[PDB]
Amino acid sequence: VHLTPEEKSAVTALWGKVNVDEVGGEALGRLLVVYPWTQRFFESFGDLSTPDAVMGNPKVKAHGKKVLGAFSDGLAHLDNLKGTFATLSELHCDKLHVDPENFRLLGNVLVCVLAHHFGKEFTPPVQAAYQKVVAGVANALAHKYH
Amino acid sequence: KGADLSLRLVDGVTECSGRLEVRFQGEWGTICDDGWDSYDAAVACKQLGCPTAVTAIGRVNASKGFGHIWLDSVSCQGHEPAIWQCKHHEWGKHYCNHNEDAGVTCSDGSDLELRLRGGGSRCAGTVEVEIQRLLGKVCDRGWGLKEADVVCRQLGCGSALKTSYQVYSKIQATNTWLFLSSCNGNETSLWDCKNWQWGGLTCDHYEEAKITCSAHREPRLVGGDIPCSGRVEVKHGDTWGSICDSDFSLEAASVLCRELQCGTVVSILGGAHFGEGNGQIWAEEFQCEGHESHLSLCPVAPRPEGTCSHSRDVGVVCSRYTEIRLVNGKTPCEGRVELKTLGAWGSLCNSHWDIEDAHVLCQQLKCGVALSTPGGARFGKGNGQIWRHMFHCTGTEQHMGDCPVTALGASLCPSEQVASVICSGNQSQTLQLRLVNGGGRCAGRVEIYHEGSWGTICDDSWDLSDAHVVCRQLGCGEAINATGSAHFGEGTGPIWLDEMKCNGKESRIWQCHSHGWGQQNCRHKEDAGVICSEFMSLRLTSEASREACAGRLEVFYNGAWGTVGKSSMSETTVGVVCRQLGCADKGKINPASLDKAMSIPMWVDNVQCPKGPDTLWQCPSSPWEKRLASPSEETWITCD
Amino acid sequence: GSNLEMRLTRGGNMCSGRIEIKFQGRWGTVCDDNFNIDHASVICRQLECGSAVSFSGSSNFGEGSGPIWFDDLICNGNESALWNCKHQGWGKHNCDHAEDAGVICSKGADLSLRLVDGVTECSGRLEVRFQGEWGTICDDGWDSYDAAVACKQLGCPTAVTAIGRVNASKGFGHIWLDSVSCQGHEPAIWQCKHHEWGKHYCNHNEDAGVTCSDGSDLELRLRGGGSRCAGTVEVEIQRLLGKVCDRGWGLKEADVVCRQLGCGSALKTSYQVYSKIQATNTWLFLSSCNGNETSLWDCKNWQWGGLTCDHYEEAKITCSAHREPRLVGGDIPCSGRVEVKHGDTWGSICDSDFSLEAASVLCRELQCGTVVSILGGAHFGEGNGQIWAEEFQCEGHESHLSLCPVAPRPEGTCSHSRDVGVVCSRYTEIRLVNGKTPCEGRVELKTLGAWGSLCNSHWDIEDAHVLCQQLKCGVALSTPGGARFGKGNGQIWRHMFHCTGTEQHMGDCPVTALGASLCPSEQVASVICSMSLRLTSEASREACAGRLEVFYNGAWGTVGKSSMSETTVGVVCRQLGCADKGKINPASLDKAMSIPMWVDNVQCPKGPDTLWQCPSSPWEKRLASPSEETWITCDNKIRLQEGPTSCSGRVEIWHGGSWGTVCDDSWDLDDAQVVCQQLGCGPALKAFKEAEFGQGTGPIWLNEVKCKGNESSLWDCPARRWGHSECGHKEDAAVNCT
Amino acid sequence: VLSPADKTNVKAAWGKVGAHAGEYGAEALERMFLSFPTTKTYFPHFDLSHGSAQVKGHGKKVADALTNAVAHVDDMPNALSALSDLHAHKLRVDPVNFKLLSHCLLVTLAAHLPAEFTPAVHASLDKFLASVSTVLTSKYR
Amino acid sequence: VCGKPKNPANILGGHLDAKGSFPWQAKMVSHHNLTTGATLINEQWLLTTAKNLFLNHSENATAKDIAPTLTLYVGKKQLVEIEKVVLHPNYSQVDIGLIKLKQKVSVNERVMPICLPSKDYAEVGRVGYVSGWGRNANFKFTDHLKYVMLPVADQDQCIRHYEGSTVPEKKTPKSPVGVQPILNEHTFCAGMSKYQEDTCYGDAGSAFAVHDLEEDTWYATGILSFDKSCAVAEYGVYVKVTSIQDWVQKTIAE
Ligand code: HEM
Ligand code: HEM
Ligand SMILES: *[C@@H]1O[C@H](CO)[C@@H](O)[C@H](O)[C@H]1NC(C)=O
Ligand SMILES: *[C@@H]1O[C@H](CO)[C@@H](O)[C@H](O)[C@H]1NC(C)=O
Ligand SMILES: [Ca+2]
Ligand SMILES: [Ca+2]
Ligand SMILES: [Ca+2]
Repeated sequence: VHLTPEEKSAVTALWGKVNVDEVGGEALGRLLVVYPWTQRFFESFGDLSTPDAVMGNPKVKAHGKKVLGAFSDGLAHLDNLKGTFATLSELHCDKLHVDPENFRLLGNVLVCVLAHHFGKEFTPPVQAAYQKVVAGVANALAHKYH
Repeated sequence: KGADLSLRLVDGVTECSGRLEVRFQGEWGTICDDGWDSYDAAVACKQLGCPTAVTAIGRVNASKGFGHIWLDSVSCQGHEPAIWQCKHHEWGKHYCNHNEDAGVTCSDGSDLELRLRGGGSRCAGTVEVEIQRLLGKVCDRGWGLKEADVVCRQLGCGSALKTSYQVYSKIQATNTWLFLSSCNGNETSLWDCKNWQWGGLTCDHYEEAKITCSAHREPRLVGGDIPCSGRVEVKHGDTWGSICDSDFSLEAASVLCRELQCGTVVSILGGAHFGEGNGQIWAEEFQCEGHESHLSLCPVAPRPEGTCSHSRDVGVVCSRYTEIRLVNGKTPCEGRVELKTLGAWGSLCNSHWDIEDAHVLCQQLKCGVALSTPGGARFGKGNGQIWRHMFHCTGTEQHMGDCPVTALGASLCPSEQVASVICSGNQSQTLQLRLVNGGGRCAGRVEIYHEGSWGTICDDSWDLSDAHVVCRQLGCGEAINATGSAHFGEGTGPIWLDEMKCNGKESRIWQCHSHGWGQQNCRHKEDAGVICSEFMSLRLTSEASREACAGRLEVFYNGAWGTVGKSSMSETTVGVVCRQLGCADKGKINPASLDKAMSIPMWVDNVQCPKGPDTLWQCPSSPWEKRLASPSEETWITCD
Repeated sequence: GSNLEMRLTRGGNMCSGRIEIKFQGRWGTVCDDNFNIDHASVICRQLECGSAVSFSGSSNFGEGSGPIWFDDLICNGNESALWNCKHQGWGKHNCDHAEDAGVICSKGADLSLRLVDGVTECSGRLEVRFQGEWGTICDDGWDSYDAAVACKQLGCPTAVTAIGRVNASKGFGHIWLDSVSCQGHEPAIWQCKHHEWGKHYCNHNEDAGVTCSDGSDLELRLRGGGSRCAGTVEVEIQRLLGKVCDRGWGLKEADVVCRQLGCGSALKTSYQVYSKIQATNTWLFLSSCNGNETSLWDCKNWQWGGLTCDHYEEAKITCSAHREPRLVGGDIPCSGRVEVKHGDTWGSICDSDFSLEAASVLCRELQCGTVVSILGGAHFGEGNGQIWAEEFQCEGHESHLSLCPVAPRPEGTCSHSRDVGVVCSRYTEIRLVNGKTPCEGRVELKTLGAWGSLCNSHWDIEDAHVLCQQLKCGVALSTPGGARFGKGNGQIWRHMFHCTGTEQHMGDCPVTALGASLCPSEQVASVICSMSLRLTSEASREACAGRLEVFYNGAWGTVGKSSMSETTVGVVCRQLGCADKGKINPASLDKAMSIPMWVDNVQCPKGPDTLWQCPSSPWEKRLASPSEETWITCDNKIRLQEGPTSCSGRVEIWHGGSWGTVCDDSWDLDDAQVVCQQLGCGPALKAFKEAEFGQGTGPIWLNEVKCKGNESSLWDCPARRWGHSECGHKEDAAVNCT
Repeated sequence: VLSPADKTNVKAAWGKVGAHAGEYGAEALERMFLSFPTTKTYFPHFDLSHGSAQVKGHGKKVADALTNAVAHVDDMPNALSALSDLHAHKLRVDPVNFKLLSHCLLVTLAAHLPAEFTPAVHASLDKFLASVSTVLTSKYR
Repeated sequence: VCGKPKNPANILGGHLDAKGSFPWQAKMVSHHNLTTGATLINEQWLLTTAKNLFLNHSENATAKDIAPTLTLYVGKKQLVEIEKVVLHPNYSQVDIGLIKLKQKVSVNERVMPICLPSKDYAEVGRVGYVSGWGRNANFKFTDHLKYVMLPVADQDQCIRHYEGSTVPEKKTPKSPVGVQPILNEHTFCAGMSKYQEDTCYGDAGSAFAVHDLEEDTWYATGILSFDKSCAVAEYGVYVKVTSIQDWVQKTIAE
């Protein structure tokens, strides 16, 4: 359904305050650490075994950064996500064949890293809104390959 | 190429618009709009040889296709010579349905029209668009301040202030919708906003985005002696009209003066006080509450059909004086301060001058911070009169007219003691005790803002030396009375200091010997207050009438009541008296009642105030001189 | 034969590992089913590896491989070889390879215990050296028996043994032992029962520690509560100061602490704002011990340091011994000068610093009932020594004076000439005589200094029940009639009590002694438990001067002029609210009317507030002669204090049983004129404010007094409600009239 | 799964939570009712509003159950058996919901306890709540 | 035809069945909306487990009770009815039922049975592929078919992982999962993946498929019986197909 204005507004204002050069890469490497089987898709990077290796490897944050940007574009246009991500969805889904459920796993670990940085100011309504956003994202991203 | 490829448009408004169908091996089929973008549309328009200045996606009057979807996830760079040379997965393998069939409309720009309908002017209402002579509306889905601002800009009405609807004539639902996903906002036209969609898709069952921009009804004041005073005329649409005095509330005048940045409303004047207007009178009452930022957001009510005449045009006077300038600076942000009063420019006296006053001056002139206040006629003395107005700013006011001003009795300013300022000139340079309820800055309960809160002083050990420290610290002259026992009523909050024993030489109250912050045994019934020598108050005294607002005008100053001299007193002054007492707009000077056995001290005569000031205290006069009035010099007035 | 070989495999050395036996050239293992220390002792002897240290299942050495050679062995351990242990035969087993036993012997183990980072050699973190490496033990289950074993092994004193790590860091590396729980008699910690070696879930934040002490260094004190019996509980252990965390801190633990300091019982976790003390970073945690312990150190399983608690900050206590009242120098224990012991010193209280509510609460805590009067001017004699400079600004509902807030007196010396005295309402001096126990007997009351038997004419079992209950003897079983315990040789008291049977003290029952009927000498009570007053004047409207008349049995009558003391006059005037004292006037000869008298010779001690409590002659209606009528005048309800004359001074008025002041709010020359004029001094010259004649005492009875100056009396003037004042004694009104 | 390392980490992290576990449990539940409104259909008679006593107490229960679980973590099914049957059979709770509340509970502990939420613990905590939500689900039918 | 998938291969893990590489997998749904697996064993018969068939039912249920409550899908979205079901006479040790179809299914690129083996392929270390429709990491039924590769584990290690000892009179249930698996000579065990992937609720009924590279033929070596593992316990347990071949041939003949 459509997002009520004060949800999207609290979301965007927070994403504004979100440091865009670190969080995404930590969320990604965290997905790598908690559910190690995703390393298979990224295994061109190197050893994805220790937390220090994952957190340090410059290609992990390079990818996380580009994905977080793509998500910024999502938050930008929240009613039409499918078309905006249609090609990215093809890259990951058609060429790579990532299972779309791990998008939500990452999105969930993302909200966790989000909550990690923002502590008490990340409130149950704000979480419920970001969950709605990263949901709509996960779905649009999962739209290919029915 | 390959196995016989061709592209055509079907069910278009023209041969180069419509749903796009590709013939492959002899059969026609459609393409899904999955990933269909402006580069794809541009390639399609280019291949048909039509103008590509404006290219819309979507199917206008075009049916849904049938059969095969040959291409999917088309992604052109715009240089491809044909759509089947762009990237795609393969041919005939798809998940798309015929509801997602791509369509195009290619245009040269000559037919797209934009207008506002139903908002009472051409610059407020529902956003209606006409594309290929088909009317539709912009959907509120994806509608932000950027899209509204682009639309507002295209009509040359400035910026969008509100997405509000205004109850007027309602427009037939258009079944065709335009979706804009987003523009940056620097575009000249909404159609220049990228990737806008015309028809096909359904927005959402909520629709009919309506807007009011800052140019919907534009007020101005005409014919007053200062820019913040005059008759109100409002342009609605492209026509200016006067407003009737019945149709313009105090709240609406407050909104206007705030919007005009003229401060607070000082007076509303009926009866064409600034002269009759000319032309149209608006038949709408603004029933705003008065907290609204703009008259464009105030509700309008239809006239009960009452005929107003220009003899009833409303006039407003607001509080700010704006005519201040710097003279003989090397830059416009330095110079001698000259003020225009009574129509004449004159140098301001420096006798009560400081960096906060200069800061306020530099800020009002948009010159940033004051860098120095050079003493002496460094910018020259000027050849004019020296204005002896003493401002008493806190340094936080935005305009000098918002600052307290005293001109009565001000000492003679030496010719070399003129105010001057050097401002930084760059808007990037930046950088308490009060009396309450005393009827002026120099009397009341003493409240101090300390540690983030206002608090009171106990009357324990409260003496004349402590009051003298307070009065001196505020520039209020000498202490006349140190009142205890909550004479001005009980204060609220903490009592910060108690058993005060100032020697009278301390620059700050907390430098006096005290028990220390917050250690006190008093209650607010013992809160101390002061009345200093610079407390001024006005009254009318009558011996013969219970009319509190008709009598001889006496001012209390420097501890005594005295009469005002009738010499040079104008009917403007009478208007001031009648407004200040809240009695009426006008009155007459009565002959004085000779039956009075007592000569009174007079303090000042020849007091001449312009139109605008609400209190006699604001009216220029002669210096303070205590003389005995003759009964013939007493001014007795009766307000209507 | 010589075809039997033994080795230990995978235990890091030749004296630790899984048991492998070579038989017919094949190695195989032994299951741990029915395996014990005697098997390990055989193995450790065979390898010359010393004593057995541990046996374990496959978990510590992993599964073996091959045949299981022996199973369900039953040896006593006195065998030359393991194959001499009882066995079912080679290759007979029920075990799998998950039950392969392994052992570690002392020569392959190498165990030592030390303390690290202690304040002394007998405190610190416990570290064990094993096979050359040092590691810690987790405190999961670490108890006082373990600490006692550790102290014994170190040769340290075992009189007092604490757990925990004082200033000791977290360990690193291996945690070798976990949840050790022996019986306490074992000679070494590795001889107690424990889990499998090297198998643990603990981390290095959990490290056991001990402090061994003889008790000579453990100190306990309260700081910041103004006395040794109130404040934050500070402890000093091995010269380290710390505080008790409130987690698990209840009134029972606080009462244990209060008892250890000899401060009586803990009354409240209250904090008292007095000293702001530096945070101690070290906390003591308790674990719910019963409260009947004599010392906090006698509480079980208390932990000294090592844990952080968050939301559980500073624990402070106020015990009853923070301030202990007593009454000194009165004729009965519930009357006297108030002295309060604060800390270890007794002090008097100033008459300005002790309200009626505080005296009521104090005697109630002392169980002496309600306040009858406050008496300034050292009425009960001078106190001695220090005077407390603190005002109790209590409301009077507090259970103990320790709970009412106190404010420090602003700089000023009180002297014992202004010591406050209080008398409250209960009579406590009642006794049983000739009982077999002190809680049965004939009831004797002491009045006028003499003990006497109470008459039984109305003495029922409910009254006796209340007395025995007061004496904590339970219920009354009988009220034997007659002098079964003898009549006594003294006077018989004819006092009539009117208890409901629910009162806690005999002094709470209404008492009448005036006119009470006689009692025959043999009708004495014994038990075995398990009216209107007026002054009449014919010629003046004066409620406070006149002939004393009592309404009784439906008629007003005079009191006969006989045996009335100034104490009796004080009683009548207090009940009438006139003054403490007064004088007997000559009777007015101008009255021709003879009045019925009901009672005479009424003699009451000091203490009673009402004439009903005053002993007298029986009721007898006789005609008074005009010469026998008693006319009295008590002094005025209004006085001037500390002025140079009797008509200048601070204004004090007697109301509600206390003296009090007048606020200068609305105080004017006409109010002062009325008060002095009522005293018959001439015109008012000045109304002074701000206690010009010194500060007064007690309640500010009147505020916003607004006389017209033509009223006969200040009681006739419009004023605020009696006893409701916002003013302080700083605002006490004063006058000087001609 | 659940190596020694994991087990140790989960215990050490769940200790430092202590008595606040209850209020978090309720905060966790509140988030869940806000995030996934369908789970409200499992609590008909409960007052679901902010800080409701019923929510707060049930949360104190889930908290103490969890602490119990971590006290002896090496056998979960004996300890949780009665809750197995309570949610599994009688209440028939759809297994997606445990993973919902699990994740909300991870967000909650993250938000309120930033310093301890290093990746290793986020890992073994998620594994731990997996293992539990499984033991509760495996008697579903 | 046995063992010739059109696109041969190269649960909460990876390896999405993107090309439809396991055409013998069928998806059965119970009356109470639960999805489980089944294995096509000829053009008219499929193998599954008795427990799967006994879902949403009492422990004392017959064939006519269970038969009308099932729903069955083959391939992608092709509904297939059911003629009858034949349960194994023993269910405490052979958790197996056969379903017989009313008509022959059409065989093509997307729907084809796996072959029944003539050799014993259950040698320790051999890695087989299990495809499944079961629940994912979010404990929701997966949206797309997936598969994982698991190696066969040591049978005794499995016995020890579930039961105290391998010796009968010393055994006690020690399953980290409440429900106990069925372990006997008719079963074998297999460890989970090495990137930490395993089977979970709903995977039962799928084939333990072995790809024989000498002949290029895929064989159903086991049928996953205990489907309650969730990467929390260590090993899945499979029924040995060699030990039921005769019963299967008999049921098919009848
Ligand atoms: C869930 C949020 C995700 C976001 C926001 C996202 C977005 C992106 C974007 C925009 C790129 C770069 C596109 C390009 O280079 O053309 C990228 C790279 C990539 N994505 Fe994702 N994606 C997400 C999920 C995933 C996941 C979960 C995986 C694998 C498990 C994945 C697989 C990849 C790979 C392998 C690359 C790098 C390709 C290469 O190095 O050649 N994506 N992601
Ligand atoms: C770690 C996860 C969980 C634990 C430890 C747990 C445990 C409990 C406990 C202790 C109770 C209350 C028993 C009592 O007060 O007598 C309870 C009740 C209940 N639970 Fe859970 N539960 C969990 C997850 C869930 C979830 C996520 C749901 C639903 C979405 C659920 C459904 C219910 C219901 C319907 C009740 C009945 C409430 C009542 O009887 O008062 N459980 N569970
Ligand atoms: C203030 O003081 C002056 C004398 O200094 C006195 O005349 C005047 O009445 C006072 N004002 C009052 C009491 O309000
Ligand atoms: C513990 O305290 C003692 C006594 O002050 C000191 O000697 C010792 O170094 C301390 N140990 C630490 C801080 O580890
Ligand atoms: Ca495209
Ligand atoms: Ca045995
Ligand atoms: Ca122990």
